[PDB]
Amino acid sequence: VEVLEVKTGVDSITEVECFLTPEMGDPDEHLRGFSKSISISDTFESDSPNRDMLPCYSVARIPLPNLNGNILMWEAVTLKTEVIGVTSLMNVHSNGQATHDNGAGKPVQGTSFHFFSVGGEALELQGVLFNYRTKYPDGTIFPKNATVQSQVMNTEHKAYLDKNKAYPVECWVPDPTRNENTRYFGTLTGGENVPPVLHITNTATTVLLDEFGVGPLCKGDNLYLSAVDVCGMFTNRSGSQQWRGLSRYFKVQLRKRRVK
Amino acid sequence: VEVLEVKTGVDSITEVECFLTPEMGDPDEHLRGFSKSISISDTFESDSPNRDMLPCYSVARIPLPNLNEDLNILMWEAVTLKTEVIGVTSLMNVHSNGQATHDNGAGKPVQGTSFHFFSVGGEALELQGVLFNYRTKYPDGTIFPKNATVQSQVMNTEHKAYLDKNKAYPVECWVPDPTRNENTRYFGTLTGGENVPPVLHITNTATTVLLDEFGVGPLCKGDNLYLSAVDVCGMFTNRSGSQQWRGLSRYFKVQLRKRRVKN
Amino acid sequence: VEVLEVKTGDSITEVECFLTPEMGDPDEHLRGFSKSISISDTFESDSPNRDMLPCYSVARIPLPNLNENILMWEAVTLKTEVIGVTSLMNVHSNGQATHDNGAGKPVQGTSFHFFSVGGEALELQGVLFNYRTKYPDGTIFPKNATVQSQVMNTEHKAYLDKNKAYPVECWVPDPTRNENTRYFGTLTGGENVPPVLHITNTATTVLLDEFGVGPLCKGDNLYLSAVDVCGMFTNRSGSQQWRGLSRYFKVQLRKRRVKN
Amino acid sequence: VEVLEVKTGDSITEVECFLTPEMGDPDEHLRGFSKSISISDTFESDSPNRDMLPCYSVARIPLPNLNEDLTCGNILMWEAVTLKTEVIGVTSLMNVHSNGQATHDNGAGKPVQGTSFHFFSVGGEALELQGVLFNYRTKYPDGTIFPKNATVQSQVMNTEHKAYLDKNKAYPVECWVPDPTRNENTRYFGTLTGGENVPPVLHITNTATTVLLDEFGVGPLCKGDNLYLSAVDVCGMFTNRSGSQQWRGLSRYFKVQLRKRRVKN
Amino acid sequence: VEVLEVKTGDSITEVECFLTPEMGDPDEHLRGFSKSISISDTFESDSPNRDMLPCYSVARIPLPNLNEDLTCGNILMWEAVTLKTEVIGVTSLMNVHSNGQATHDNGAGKPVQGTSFHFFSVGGEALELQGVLFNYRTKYPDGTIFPKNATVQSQVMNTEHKAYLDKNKAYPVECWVPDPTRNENTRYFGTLTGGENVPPVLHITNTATTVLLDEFGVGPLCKGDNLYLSAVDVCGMFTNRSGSQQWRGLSRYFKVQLRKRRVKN
Ligand SMILES: CC(=O)N[C@H]1[C@H]([C@H](O)[C@H](O)CO)O[C@@](OC[C@H]2O[C@@H](O[C@H]3[C@H](O)[C@@H](O)[C@H](O)O[C@@H]3CO)[C@H](O)[C@@H](O)[C@H]2O)(C(=O)O)C[C@@H]1O
Repeated sequence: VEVLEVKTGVDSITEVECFLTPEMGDPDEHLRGFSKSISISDTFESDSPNRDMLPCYSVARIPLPNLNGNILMWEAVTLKTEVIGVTSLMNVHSNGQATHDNGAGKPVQGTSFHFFSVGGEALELQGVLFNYRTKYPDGTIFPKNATVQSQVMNTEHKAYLDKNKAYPVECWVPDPTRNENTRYFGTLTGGENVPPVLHITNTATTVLLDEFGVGPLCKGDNLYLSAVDVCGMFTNRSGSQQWRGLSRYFKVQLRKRRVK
Repeated sequence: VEVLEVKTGVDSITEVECFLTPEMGDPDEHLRGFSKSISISDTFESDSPNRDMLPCYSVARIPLPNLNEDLNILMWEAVTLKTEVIGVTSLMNVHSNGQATHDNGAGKPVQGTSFHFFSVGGEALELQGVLFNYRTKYPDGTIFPKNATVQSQVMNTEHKAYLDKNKAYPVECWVPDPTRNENTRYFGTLTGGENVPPVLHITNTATTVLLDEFGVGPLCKGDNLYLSAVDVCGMFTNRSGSQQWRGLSRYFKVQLRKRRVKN
Repeated sequence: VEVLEVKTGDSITEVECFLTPEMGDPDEHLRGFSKSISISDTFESDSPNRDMLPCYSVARIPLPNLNENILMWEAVTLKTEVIGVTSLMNVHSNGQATHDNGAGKPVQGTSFHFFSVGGEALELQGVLFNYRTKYPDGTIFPKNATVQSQVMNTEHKAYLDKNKAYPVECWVPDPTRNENTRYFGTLTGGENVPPVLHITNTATTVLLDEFGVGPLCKGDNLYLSAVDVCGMFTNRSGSQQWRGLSRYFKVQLRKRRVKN
Repeated sequence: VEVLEVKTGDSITEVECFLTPEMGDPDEHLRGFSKSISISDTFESDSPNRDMLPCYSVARIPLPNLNEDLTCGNILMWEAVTLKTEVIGVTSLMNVHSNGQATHDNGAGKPVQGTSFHFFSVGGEALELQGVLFNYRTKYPDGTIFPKNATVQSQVMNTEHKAYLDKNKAYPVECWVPDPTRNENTRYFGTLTGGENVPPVLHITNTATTVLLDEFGVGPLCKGDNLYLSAVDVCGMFTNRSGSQQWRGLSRYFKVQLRKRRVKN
Repeated sequence: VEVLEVKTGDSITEVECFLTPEMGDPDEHLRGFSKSISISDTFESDSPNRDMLPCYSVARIPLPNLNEDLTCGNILMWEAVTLKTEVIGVTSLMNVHSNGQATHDNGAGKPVQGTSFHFFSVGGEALELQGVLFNYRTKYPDGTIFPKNATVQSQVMNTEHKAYLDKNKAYPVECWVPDPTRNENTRYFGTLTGGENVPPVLHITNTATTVLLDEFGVGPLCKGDNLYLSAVDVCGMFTNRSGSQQWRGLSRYFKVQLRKRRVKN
């Protein structure tokens, strides 16, 4: 692609606004936004996580207004994003485990992963396994032909984030060797007791242009939005723990760009 | 609206200065600024929090000087905010029926989950409902997401409301709706965890500019300014181990100017 | 006051001093410490002893007399820092061992670090943790307290006009006043909070407002106020005392012409 | 070398690669982990096994060959100008469901946490190392390259301990640091976060660039058309059901942009 | 007294060196460590041994001699303009195998953690000190230089306690701080991080420069062509298997660029 001039005028811009729901595992009809209770296999060899226990990446493919070698493409220029429902984590009165005698429920805390991406094509994934002997369950899409090298880097594990409730968070990351046409941002905050720190504002914009002033270019007039918002773990009265996730809002401003 | 020029001169500017009190539940005549002690339900199905156990959003509707005889009109535009949590040093009272942190020690200070939030708008803050637990029974006297479903635990677009009443909208059920709020500027931080330390900064030297990327602030419909806040600072643990939310008031000073619009 | 031009040339002066902390000083050996904390069994019986209450520090500094349409001293810049930060490395003076054979628990827990520069007394607003607290003789505290005093009672207005008198826990700078003062403070709460104290002679704070005007010194007096509660010292017994440190101030002033 | 003008026009190249971590790999299933940590019975008997010691990672990357023809008083060198880098596989640390120790009764497994070292360098020659020992009486194992003729001074600064990071799986992290008195032709960056419970904080983005130019606008100059990349990404320790702890490391991605620079040699 | 123009051309020099820590060095094997910490039986009987007290480090570095010929109303002085600095040997704190106290049953040794003081200064004369005592009744030991004629006022501010950092291994860290009322000809920077579980956070890079010029564009001016470097790098405490705890320190690297400045008497 040779990138030429931006189109100007009233009809040269469009905006996408939507929310991606989290896919934490949803172990029953009452537990949307939660995983199944976490269990611990006795050995790496016996690690066989239940589908319902594995958070997955969220993805939405958004069709844009139809535009057309010498063509126009939608270019993603800005992003506003927000985690939706941060105050829900103040419910410390619902089937929780008291922190001490007579105390309030222990709040959602521990390992979090907050991730979002905007691209002109599916997010490209690289597989990395904590334990190459993990048996990923039917219904998930996971690194195939895993070897002990999969624990650090096995270049065979390439995928596209092209399906919902399918790609487990723990075995996939954005592939830094690809994703030229995507902007991605993520933070893993580890530890058993790390407190969530969640900021909300409608005053913050991320610019998606690269160092050449070029944003993601939407192939086939499709925009790809991806997210993960594992906020931590909910501890119930028994001490068992479940991942808890929240939805993510996206607002993307796009402009027409001529390319060859 | 088409937004046109700012009016200048002595008469073109006004200021709002006020404080919003916290609405933490106020369980008796001695406990203004505190919630009821927290109780925990023994199942998701049995969650039934009492009204005095639920912190609520604070809101004030501030009438501004009348601009038009009949509403090509003038509107008050909010341009700058100075804000501060009032009484941060009260959290140094570690001698008042607190739980000793160890044998012969001082009282445990207020700590744990906090929510610090403020907004300035030309209309009521627009809320989206999100529920930790869709089967929670919210109490009479509160305004809460209705017709809740399991989808209410992640995103149910039915739960739309206006922050239009004080001591009514529970903090835990509602957030600013990011799909709306074009005419409001909002800012909030949830710091979770039972041990997190409050970090509270005070200064009279800090200003927030409320102008958007087009140089336009909140425009006050009907000449009303809307101020909203939550300042849940954490939990107070008393000698028994019982925990209560503790809140503090928030100071607002907003500078406004007259702006011509075509509406 | 119409504020007119700055004088140039005899037109500048500097104030440099240390403000000592007022932590309660419970005996002849314990300057910089409070009495050990004791806890009431009810809110209604909260009756803290004077030597258990840290107070605001204040100094009124007479400047060179002006005007034998007048000149006023304008405060323009501040250098400040906490003096004696390294004294908190004394972990051998009859403290509580962190574990068997261990060093003494260092000073830690709730801190309040606060400083102000003004051309008049710092203006205060009272806020009470517990409106039924009985404040002791020889302190100046919110009077006619009601339950509304726990969140905001506008009757509680005062001037920081006396050293060792205004308890820290029942007063804050009044944000509705203090037009002629610049103040800065941080409360860090929690029994395990680590002190984080920075020292440098390279950092300057500008005291000019949005209009280029610093505090103007009424009657040619500069007002410096401070609190530096660093945390609590834990004795071998488990008893805890507030520990405070002195604050250095260097203020540069210039002569400014004003009308009345 | 006096640095002259940048060549313009085939005047720019890119290196993209990843460096695997070298944590000790104690068996055929534990690539990316160390052996479980054992504690010596006395300070003077410290004697860590090779598979218990994380080492520095290094790769030397050949660049397009310059100066094929005889030149007179001048050569071209590849100059490293920008870096994008990140840790690969940060989400793997969300596996709290295998062989772990419950945080509390009925809880999930304790995640990887505790001491971390995150380090990367880009240079026109091998990273220069200085040795500093926690304990000068530590017996370092066969197959490692460690500070030799150690004395009690080695615990603070013994200027004899000079080395080049010129071998993978060999230089123990705990023995060596970048030599701040050398490394003129390298840019290095590292953070040690100590403590038994410290939580990993790992950021990923493809939007962040580090500029490698010094205060004169000159990046690392690649001697012999070779680029040296070095890394350590000890993320923390994994705790087994038994309580035994193993270091866990992750791979590092590098993308380096280079331009041809004329120099008077 | 009057600072005039910078000399150009011969006109620039660099100082590069390390300052070793002075943590107390309680025996021939324990350079960089203090004596294990003991606690007094009463507040009034506090009496720390010399080898239990970290001290300030100082080096005076001779610069190229200036003003070899008679001058008239003016001299040249070396002016310190920039500083690169870093802690040397940060990775040594990853030794969790050397007879430390296990974090839990079968776990690795507790890393160095707890209270830290990281301090450095560059000046054209000795660092000026002010004494502040935690406890004015502490008995400071023979071989140290400590605030004398201590009173209860010494616990917050006794202006009698003025000193110069003019001797290595002598001025205990806990007794002394930079005097903010003096030090016009020094630039100093320090952070105290207090608490028994405080994790070390130590960054290393050769890409960060501190500018030493004041608001008038003048750096420290070196009296008698001597540059004073001072440091403290108490990284935390090491916990032995027994539970006993020792301060652990590390060396600090300094690189200072200086230029010749003309000054009028
Ligand atoms: C820093 C400090 O001084 N620490 C001491 C502490 C404080 O002085 C107070 O808590 C301040 O309010 O006092 C500690 O002992 C409290 C008891 O003191 C007993 O008196 C003793 C005294 O401790 C000794 O210094 C003296 O040799 O003998 C006195 C008479 O026996 C009181 O009788 C008893 O009621 C308590 O007040 C404390 O642990 O709180 C000791 C600290 O070292």
